Parts: sequence; structure tokens; C-alpha cells
Amino acid sequence: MRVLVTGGSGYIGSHTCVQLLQNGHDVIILDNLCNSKRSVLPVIERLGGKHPTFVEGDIRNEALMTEILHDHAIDTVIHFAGLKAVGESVQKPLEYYDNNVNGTLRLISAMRAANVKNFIFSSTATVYGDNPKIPYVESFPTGTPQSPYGKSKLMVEQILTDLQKAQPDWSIALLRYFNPVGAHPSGDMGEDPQGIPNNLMPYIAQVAVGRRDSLAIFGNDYPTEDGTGVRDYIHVMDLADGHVVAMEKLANKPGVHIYNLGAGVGNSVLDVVNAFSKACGKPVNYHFAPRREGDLPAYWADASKADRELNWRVTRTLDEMAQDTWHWQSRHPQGYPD
Ligand SMILES: NC(=O)c1ccc[n+]([C@@H]2O[C@H](COP(=O)([O-])OP(=O)(O)OC[C@H]3O[C@@H](n4cnc5c(N)ncnc54)[C@H](O)[C@@H]3O)[C@@H](O)[C@H]2O)c1
Ligand SMILES: O=c1ccn([C@@H]2O[C@H](COP(=O)(O)OP(=O)(O)O[C@H]3O[C@H](CO)[C@@H](O)[C@H](O)[C@H]3O)[C@@H](O)[C@H]2O)c(=O)[nH]1
Ligand code: NA
Ligand code: NA
Repeated sequence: MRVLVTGGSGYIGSHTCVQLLQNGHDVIILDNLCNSKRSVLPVIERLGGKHPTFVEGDIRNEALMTEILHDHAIDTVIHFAGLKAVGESVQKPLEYYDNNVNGTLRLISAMRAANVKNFIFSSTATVYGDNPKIPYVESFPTGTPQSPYGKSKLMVEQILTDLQKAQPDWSIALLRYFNPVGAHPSGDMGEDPQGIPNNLMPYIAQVAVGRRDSLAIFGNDYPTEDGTGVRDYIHVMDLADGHVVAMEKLANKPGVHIYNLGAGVGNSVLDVVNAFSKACGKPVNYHFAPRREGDLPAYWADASKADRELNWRVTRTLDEMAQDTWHWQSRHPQGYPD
């Protein structure tokens, strides 16, 4: 199929692009590289075993999107592009609503112009809000996210649902990610955050690689087995695979298909630390710090729907997630080249 992968050079989009190419689809990446580098493209190429087309641009550019879609005879669009730093979203709301909400709206607006009607959105588990019912199920109503980032995602899910209804031939999937970690098994691709990592794993990897002193565990007084926060960690390769199936199965299937993407199991901070310590052959240094604003104690997915309906499920373990992350980090300590 002809797919447009926005944010395609980004972290999750780069691995999805490799897997799309392995399944022989025609890929066209669209990225403004505000959080990624060209240096990945070649890697995507190699690992993908085929050449994806890249266009540097912005999702907010209605006319460009509309051109790209027409020009490349796009069949479906995978939209990973946007801003996702929770914390900064609290300092700079405006920029989050503009790139996520408005960026999305520009993109879909163009889709509408080019007669494009198959779509896959990068959603979150945060949409569930502060839901005491765990694990989370798609049939639960949505709550009120603590952050502007959380909010932009949800708002986009509403806009997309409202569009789908007015234009019922559309095929829209709302892929709610949980906690994506890990890297390409080759160790040649991986998450490459610039500056201080806001996420557990990268942070961990950074301490491990020796760039950081200690991992700060935000809280130890939670209502969990070990007192640390619990999340459903999902290998990025699993994620990718899923995106490939969603796209292949959902195309031209009218409706709003909501699916949770996770391992459907919970792991605590210490758990992750332990997996990582084991993978890197040494004790990961950490200490306990206070609770992180906004943080929820524990949650994980109920990913039965994806299983039944798409026949999709996670095949990688927590161990590999740590191993592959260590491999990457250790093989490319400076990340992707300038
Ligand atoms: N990684 C996570 O922890 C998390 C959890 C759930 C949701 N997601 C979502 O999935 C998507 C991908 O996340 P990720 O980890 O790969 O993020 P990422 O930063 O690695 O991917 C974003 C990419 O999009 C590009 N970009 C940003 N805004 C742009 C714009 N307006 N126009 C064009 N390109 C733009 C960035 O350069 C980057 O390549 C995002 O929407 C994110 O909200 C990921
Ligand atoms: O240095 C750190 C970082 C994280 N944590 C804890 O680790 C868990 C994971 O936190 P983190 O990796 O930052 O993930 P999230 O808070 O779980 O949010 C990520 O995943 C969310 C969906 O679950 C999305 O809303 C966001 O896009 C995404 O960045 C949490 O309980 C944190 O308190 C620490 O103790 N120390
Ligand atoms: Na502020
Ligand atoms: Na960062």
C-alpha cells in the first residue's frame, strides 16, 4: 500500500517504517526533524531492505500535505508526528495544542482534500485519565488528562471521531500506546532523546552507560507491590508490528477502531531497573526521590481487543526490551550522527 508516515524519522515511526518496508509497502516519511535527524534514514533503509521516500516538512502545512498526498497516491496515513514532552507541555501549552491539535487538523483537512480516508493515530493511555479501574479497557469512557499534552491527544481523538461520523467512509484507528521501550534488535536503531531523558528506560540506559550518576525513583510510597510506580512496558518492535497489521487489516474498513497497545502486564520501577541491571551486567545505580507531579500509581493495558480483532499481541519480553535498549545505547552512545 502507499503509506504516509508522518514523524516517520522519529522514535516509534522509524521502527514502524522498517517493518512496513519489510512487508513491501511503499513508504513516504514526512518529518520536520525537530526531534529527529536525517542520519536515521539510511538505517531505516538498510534495516527495511527497501528505500523509503523522505520529505522534510511540517504537518501544519496544509498545502504541502495535500500535495504530498496527491503526488504520492497515498492510500493510508500513519500519524506519529507531534510533541510529547509532558513536562514541557505544562510550561509551553500553546505549542502543544498547535503541533498536536492543529497539526492533526491540518493533516486530516488535507486528507479530505486529496480524497484520503484511511488513518492511524498515535494516541495514549493517558486519555483514560485517573481511572481507578485497571487494566484499562477501550469501552471505558475517557477521563481528563493532567497535562496539555494529554489533553491535545484526547481532543484529537474527539475531532477524529467527529470527522469519521460526518464522513463515514473513513477508516480511523485510535492506537492508544502504553509505555514503549526498547530498540531494533540490530542495536543500530533506538530511541535517541536529546538532553535529559524524561522516560524511565532512556534514563536508565543513560545511567548505565555512565553519563548519569543515579536514577531517581519518583516515589516509594505508592499502593503497589514494591511501592514504586507500575506501567505496561511494550517493546517498540511489537508496537511497530501492530501498526503494520492495523494498517493492513483496517484499510477501507469504515469506522473508528480503538485499540490499546500494550503487553497487558504491569511492571514496577524496580522491576525495570532489575531487568536493565541484569542485561548490562552490573548494578544500576538509583535512589528514591519524591513523587513526580501528575504520576498515577499503576495501570496497564487490557489488550484483548487487538488480539481478537487484529490477531495481534506482544511477542517480546521485558528482558529483551532492556537488552535491546542496552545494545543500542552501548553500540551508539552518541546516538545518531550529526
Ligand atoms: N514514546 C512514548 O512514550 C509515547 C507514548 C504514547 C504516545 N506516543 C506518541 O507517538 C508519536 C511518536 O512518538 P515518539 O517516541 O516516536 O516521538 P518522537 O519525538 O521520537 O517522534 C516525533 C517525530 O515527529 C517529528 N515532528 C514533531 N512535530 C512535527 C510536526 N509538527 N511536523 C512534522 N514533524 C514533526 C519529530 O522530529 C520526530 O521525528 C507521538 O505522537 C507521541 O505522542 C509515544
Ligand atoms: O527518571 C524517571 C522516570 C520515570 N520514573 C517512573 O517510571 C514510570 C514510567 O514513567 P515514564 O517513562 O516517564 O512514563 P509515563 O509517565 O508513564 O508516560 C509516557 O507514556 C505515557 C502513556 O503511558 C504517555 O502519556 C507519554 O507520551 C509517555 O512519555 C512512572 O511511574 C515514573 O514515575 C521514575 O521513577 N524515574
Ligand atoms: Na510555568
Ligand atoms: Na528529552
